[PDB]
Amino acid sequence: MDAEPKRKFGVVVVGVGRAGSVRLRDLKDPRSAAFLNLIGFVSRRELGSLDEVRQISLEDALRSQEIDVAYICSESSSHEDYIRQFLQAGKHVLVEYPMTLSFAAAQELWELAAQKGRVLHEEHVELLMEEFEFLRREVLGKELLKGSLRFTASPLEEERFGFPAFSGISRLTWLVSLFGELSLISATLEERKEDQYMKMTVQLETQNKGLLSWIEEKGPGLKRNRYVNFQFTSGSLEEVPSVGVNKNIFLKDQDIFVQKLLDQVSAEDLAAEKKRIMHCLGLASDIQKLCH
Repeated sequence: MDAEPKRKFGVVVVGVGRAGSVRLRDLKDPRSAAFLNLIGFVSRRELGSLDEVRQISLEDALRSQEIDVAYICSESSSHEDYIRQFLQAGKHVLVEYPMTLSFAAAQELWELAAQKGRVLHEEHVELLMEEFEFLRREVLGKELLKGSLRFTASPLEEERFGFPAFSGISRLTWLVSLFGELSLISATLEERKEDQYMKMTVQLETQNKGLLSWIEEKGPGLKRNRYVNFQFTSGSLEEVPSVGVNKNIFLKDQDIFVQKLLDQVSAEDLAAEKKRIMHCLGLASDIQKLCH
């Protein structure tokens, strides 16, 4: 520490699986290096030294005053605990969705963040996807009669990554962002343990009663895929441009987090995002209750 004003925010990355490794790689990007600098990283594995910084203990990350920001990239089941501890320690926090696997817990963290005067940011890169922007432009001025969004992928351990409504909350986020706040009508969950198969089907309604079906399907034989079928009073939409993953999509999310750090996001925008985030976590929580 030194009292001469500094140019950047010091960052600690907590958990270094695919997401944490991408955040570390992204910290090496030039323009992102104008505002941030990696201080250390925390991991359940013995990595020791990455990008020239030493691995540090959680205790050490929490106590260090050189660290202004924590990127929580651990398994989802630990997100809540890590966010709580870092906000308690006075760090701004960026966390990959879902921020928690509990609505009431998320409420507590938002309150803690406000009390500590820290930024709490839940990353949702799905809203930065090129095909999502396409969809947003296409549904504009149209009225949804009925639609479905299905995502198929491989099995996911619920103990570590959450119940499917939480682990797949990015698909629900798409629907809410595209069509507004949704009414939960019903939910069912089919599971065939012998086949490692799971299918969650959720019926939702837009405010004007357009029907939406959200399906999360997981099985060892499923190709990772998204299926969109939106029927409007004026035409239908079943194809979205075929786009590959964008290596810089997390940097786009980081740009938003940095604007929040610099106090460059309006109170209006901050409130609308939190309201959407909490609406989705509340739906996921209730969906889980309905699936029993």
